[PDB]
Amino acid sequence: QELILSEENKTNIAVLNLGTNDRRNAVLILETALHLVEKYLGKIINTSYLYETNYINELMQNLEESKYEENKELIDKCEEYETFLKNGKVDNSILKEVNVENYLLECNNIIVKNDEIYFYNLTVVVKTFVNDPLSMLVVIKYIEELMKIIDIDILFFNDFTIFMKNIKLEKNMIYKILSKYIHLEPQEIINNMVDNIEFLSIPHVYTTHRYSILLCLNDMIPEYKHNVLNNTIRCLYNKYVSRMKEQYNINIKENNKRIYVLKDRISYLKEKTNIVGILNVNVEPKRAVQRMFEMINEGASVIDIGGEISERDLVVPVLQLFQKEWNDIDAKPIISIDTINYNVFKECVDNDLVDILNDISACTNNPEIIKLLKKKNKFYSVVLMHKRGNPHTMDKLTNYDNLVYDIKNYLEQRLNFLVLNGIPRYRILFDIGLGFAKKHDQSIKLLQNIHVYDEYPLFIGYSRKRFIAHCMNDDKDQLLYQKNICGGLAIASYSYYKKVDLIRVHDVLETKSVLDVLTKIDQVKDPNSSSVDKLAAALE
Amino acid sequence: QELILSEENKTNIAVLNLGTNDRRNAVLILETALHLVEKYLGKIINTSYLYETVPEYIVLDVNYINELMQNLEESKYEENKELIDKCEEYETFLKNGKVDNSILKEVNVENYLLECNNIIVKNDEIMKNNYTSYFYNLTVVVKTFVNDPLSMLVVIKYIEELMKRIIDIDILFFNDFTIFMKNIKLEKNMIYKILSKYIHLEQEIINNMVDNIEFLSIPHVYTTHRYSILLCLNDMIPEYKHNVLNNTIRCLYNKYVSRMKEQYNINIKENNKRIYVLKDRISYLKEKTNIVGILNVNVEPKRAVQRMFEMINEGASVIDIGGEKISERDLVVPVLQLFQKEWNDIDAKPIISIDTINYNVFKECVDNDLVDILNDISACTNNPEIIKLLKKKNKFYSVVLMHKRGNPHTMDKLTNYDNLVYDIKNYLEQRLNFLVLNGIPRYRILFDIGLGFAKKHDQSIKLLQNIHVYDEYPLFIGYSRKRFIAHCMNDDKDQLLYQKNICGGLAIASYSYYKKVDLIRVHDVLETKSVLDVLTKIDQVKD
Ligand SMILES: Nc1ncnc2c1ncn2[C@@H]1O[C@H](COP(=O)(O)OP(=O)(O)OP(=O)(O)O)[C@@H](O)[C@H]1O
Ligand SMILES: Nc1nc2c(c(=O)[nH]1)N=C(CNc1ccc(S(=O)(=O)Nc3nccs3)cc1)CN2
Ligand SMILES: Nc1nc2c(c(=O)[nH]1)N=C(CNc1ccc(S(=O)(=O)Nc3nccs3)cc1)CN2
Ligand SMILES: Nc1nc2c(c(=O)[nH]1)N=C(CO)CN2
Ligand SMILES: [Ca+2]
Ligand SMILES: [Ca+2]
Ligand SMILES: [Mg+2]
Ligand SMILES: [Mg+2]
Ligand SMILES: [Mg+2]
Repeated sequence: QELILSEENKTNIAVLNLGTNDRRNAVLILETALHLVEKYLGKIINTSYLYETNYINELMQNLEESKYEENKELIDKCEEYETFLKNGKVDNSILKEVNVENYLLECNNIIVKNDEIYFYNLTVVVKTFVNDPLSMLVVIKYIEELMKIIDIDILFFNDFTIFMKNIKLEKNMIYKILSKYIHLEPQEIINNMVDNIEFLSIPHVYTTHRYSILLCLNDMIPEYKHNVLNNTIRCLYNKYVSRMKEQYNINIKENNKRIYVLKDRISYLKEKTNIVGILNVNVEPKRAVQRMFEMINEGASVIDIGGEISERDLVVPVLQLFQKEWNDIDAKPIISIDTINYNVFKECVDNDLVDILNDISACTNNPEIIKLLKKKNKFYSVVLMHKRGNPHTMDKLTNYDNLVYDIKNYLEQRLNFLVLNGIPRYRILFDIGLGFAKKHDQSIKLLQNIHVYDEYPLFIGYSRKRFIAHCMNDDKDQLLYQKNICGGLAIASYSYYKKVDLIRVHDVLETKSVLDVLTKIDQVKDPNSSSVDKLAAALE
Repeated sequence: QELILSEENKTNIAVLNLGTNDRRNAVLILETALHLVEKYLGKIINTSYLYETVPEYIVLDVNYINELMQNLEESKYEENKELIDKCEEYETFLKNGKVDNSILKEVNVENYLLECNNIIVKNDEIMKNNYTSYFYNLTVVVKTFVNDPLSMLVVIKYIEELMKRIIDIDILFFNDFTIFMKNIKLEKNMIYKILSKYIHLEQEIINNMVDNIEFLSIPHVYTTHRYSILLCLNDMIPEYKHNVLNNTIRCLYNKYVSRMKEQYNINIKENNKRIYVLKDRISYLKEKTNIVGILNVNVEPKRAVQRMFEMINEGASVIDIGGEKISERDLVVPVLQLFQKEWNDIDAKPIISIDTINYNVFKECVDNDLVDILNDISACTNNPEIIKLLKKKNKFYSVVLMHKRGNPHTMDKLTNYDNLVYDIKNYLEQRLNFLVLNGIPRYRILFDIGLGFAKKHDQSIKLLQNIHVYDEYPLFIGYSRKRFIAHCMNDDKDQLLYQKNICGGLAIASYSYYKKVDLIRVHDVLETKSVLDVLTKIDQVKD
């Protein structure tokens, strides 16, 4: 009706899905999608992990402004989103609702019609100023077209149960949904659009049949229960998992891999133990850029730069000299800054000197540091670490109700907040903070129970810490320097077998040597040749 | 007249069970039993592992030893230390082949079963009518010159009396015989006559034995009923089938393990532990990765003994000494002789292993009490006479058996294997079989795959990937500083390949820890120790 161009200010919960098939640019593709789902729709307030199941560089400088103000203001809750998960009282739908049974038979048909005839998933939740799914779909297919590669779909829209059959509308009607939401200053797009929306389906039809979706939704909205679906998202997912194992004898989680992004590239969760080189500037900036290189060639994937004589005077020129002498000359080290200072990180990010924030307070010193993790086109990854106190009070701040789980819950909550504020889940790393307000037997216990982080990207730092020495039994300070490095290599081995994603180390060459040998031992050609060869010997 | 004393010189196969409760003295007690077996009864041609075993009373639910050794009477039968490579009588025993009739009356199966089953319930009642301490069990096969089971039991009881519970020795089988003799009364001068047939006798030991031999069962009443018995026999004679038994030993042992899981949710394995012996004491198989510190001696003895002490303090449990212009003997013996003196100027003592294939060198070390273990890289194929030096009258010595092909010059060429992992394992098994046939206790034998010895780098890698193949065996490996380590790395030259090899070795130390390798042989004792300490701490979940 005319109710579509209703000017009354409204807010809706817009759960989406963002697809691609290109492996090499899935990050550069889907983050570009998000920036425009953030520009032209509302606010991203949830993301799932990324899963496996040059034109764009120029476009971003010339974009059509939105008729809505962009808000980098941090929030700590969302009332509308909280209403959505519970499915309480919200406004009546703009477009006509088919009932529970009417939707079910219409769902079965569109499946069977297409049944007769790697995928890179990432779901979102958008706090949206859009009025209705079809108004959103018009903006979506317009976004799709400006990206020239991508399939953005609507998965829910509040608790709405809408199926709309035949849809075609005029070349000015489409423009009169684009005028409502976007400044328009070119027309080739509308031509492809007109019949590229044939239908509307809320919820999406594939939702409970495709695995790539029930896996993304399990991350974001596990307890959510639509009137359409037979159970909660968790329970439909956990049935699909045991169903594939029982019926077809397939571990489905084996081919559908969780991804985390450090900088530019895909990274498969639990599939590598990256070395992170410690560069501690505490002074001659020549010697330090020399050391960065020494560490790259020794095998470090990441360099963790930290100066905590001003902090920015210790870190920024050292990073500046690095960036000059690098271009002096796909092997480029990822750079993380060990700072809690907003001004230092801002300067580093605005001069493109860093890729990761390593925040040892888990962004609780200055929550506003979260803002800086996203420019107009770039996102940045973050290490969130657990601690209590400072270096002077730490050692005494040691009582926990439940050590392992309090720290885990702490970090999960911290993530939840970053996520609510549109930091993409797959860019958040967990760090238990070994030796930071932990006794030695407590640091060990955290390692004992490291499996607790099997679903998450894990960054840890054991190197040279006092707890290593506590493990050892019985020139005085020189022997203990040797034992500390060697004791560290034990923890690298442990980390390797526990599939820890990143380890933060001083002794890069030694750790690389250890990881190389362990990797070789695991590099088995024929996975069932041990039993084959066993059987051959028994038949003499 | 007794045809039990008949002068007809016979060769019988006997299977014995040995038991003690003394944890600390288990090795000394059981090996003393082994000597007296070897001395008074025949030739030891098989042994099981040593086991720490849970007591099975209910089925269906100090210094004098050494002084005794100085004061033994001569056997009337000779000791022959010559190497054997086969034994016919034993092959006949295992097959159940044609053997002379029993001098003692045999019962049939149904009678045996009735009588054996009877004895069990009686004993079962007396025990429920009634005790914590573990048993230390071992089985042995003796090619015996004793005429019959009853005469054998008489001699066994003499052995048990000489030793002065401390020791129990049972006969499990004697040839293919089935025997159940109730109410045995042997006259005290019959006992004397039997003992005097086999031993040059030189007081109320004989009087004590009169009421000690109450009955005779062959097979032993508890053969099928005690886990600890079947556990030991599974090691020696897994496919043996006595007429009175439902199946082979392996099947019987296996059924028992499975029945314990189904009918009881017991893992019968967890509390019945396999033991190996490096020198003196019990080690539990797979419970500790021991460090073996390398000393290459190849005008140096003082600096070498210094290094010995550096290694002990750095945490080595074992020192492996090797000297392979100047002779091997001259390199190693002074160093060992000096170590022994310095140590005597002061159970914190390291075990001493000598890396040698030379009879002459080993003979001198053993004579002068300088070593505990033979590390033989040829797996005693170079001079099998060296096996004779592993047994004294009272001492047994442990031995590392290593796989190699050729010599250091032809070695890197002899590299073709049909089934690498299993060829090597079978080779080591056969070498163990020969030593075991020749009287070396199974629990003193250590397996070593010989990394880098006639293996291309990938082959040394494949061997480590497949180390699980030795989960049943005492395992010794030496990876330290070998070329195959560097073959793993993705990229001064003098002190950088050096660093990487040391650092790569520590990765294998880690892998070895998780694979529960029993002994690792390393150059870098302190570095290796720090790894193992840390990995041990992470594992200590204890409260
Ligand atoms: N094959 C056999 N081996 C040893 N003893 C036997 C055998 N058959 C019968 N016996 C009798 O059983 C008696 C058991 O005495 P002994 O103290 O040696 O063992 P036990 O502890 O009583 O029981 P077990 O024979 O179950 O170990 C022996 O003195 C002997 O007379
Ligand atoms: N993400 C991340 N970033 C880090 C980390 C870390 O673990 N994770 N650790 C340090 C180093 N901090 C540290 C150093 C020594 C000890 S300690 O074990 O030696 N104990 C001390 N207690 C008091 C003062 S130092 C503890 C922590 C610096 N930055
Ligand atoms: N039980 C036992 N005893 C041993 C062992 C062993 O593995 N097990 N190894 C050596 C040392 N021999 C050896 C050394 C090096 C290589 S190598 O292939 O790696 N070559 C080189 N090593 C260093 C420089 S070049 C091979 C064998 C001596 N004694
Ligand atoms: N495990 C084990 N248990 C026993 C043994 C023995 O040798 N081993 N001997 C017994 C009576 O001689 C009673 N119980
Ligand atoms: Ca927005
Ligand atoms: Ca003999
Ligand atoms: Mg679509
Ligand atoms: Mg017994
Ligand atoms: Mg007995």
